[PDB]
Amino acid sequence: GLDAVRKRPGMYIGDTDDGTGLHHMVFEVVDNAIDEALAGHCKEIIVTIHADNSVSVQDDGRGIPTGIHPEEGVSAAEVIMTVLHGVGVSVVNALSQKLELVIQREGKIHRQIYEHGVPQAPLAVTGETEKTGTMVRFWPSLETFTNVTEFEYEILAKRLRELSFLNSGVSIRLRDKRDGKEDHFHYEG
Ligand SMILES: CSc1nc(Cl)cc(Cl)n1
Repeated sequence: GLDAVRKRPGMYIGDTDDGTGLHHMVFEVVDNAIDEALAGHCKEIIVTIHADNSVSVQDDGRGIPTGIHPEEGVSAAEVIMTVLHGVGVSVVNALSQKLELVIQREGKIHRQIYEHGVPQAPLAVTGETEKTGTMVRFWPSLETFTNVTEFEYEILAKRLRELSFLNSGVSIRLRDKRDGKEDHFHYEG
């Protein structure tokens, strides 16, 4: 359960004081965006540090499934976001004061807001779209993360570059809206 993640965050995300756990939050979501099933023949991932110190990861993959999970009684996307079972977005969700989820799948835009891993409403259709993919934007909880509270572009940049070489064909963009720095990592060897 998510309550166990909030009680002992160190266990699930790593060190919550030296900044390493804070940045693992980002990498955990990125890994899911990389591991996502392709929608077309390529994948693009866009990592954005927003000017309110939130991070969003978006991909152009298939989209997290939105249909009602027959056994759980809520959208499959909600199950993924709220259940423990390379640890999962549910952990990131658990340790985020807010998380926004936008899914584009089956011609429809779906949106859901969480607070400390608790959904504020059911996953809802907000409009129409010709695109597909997932967008997770999260604001880390400062009840969890102490001392180092701010994301560091360079740490993100260095890691995504390393990943780039391991994931040929995948376009990885990094954008910092605080000062306008950006990078593009795209290996095709
Ligand atoms: C784009 S962020 C992301 N996160 C998850 Cl949990 C799955 C997928 Cl398909 N993408």
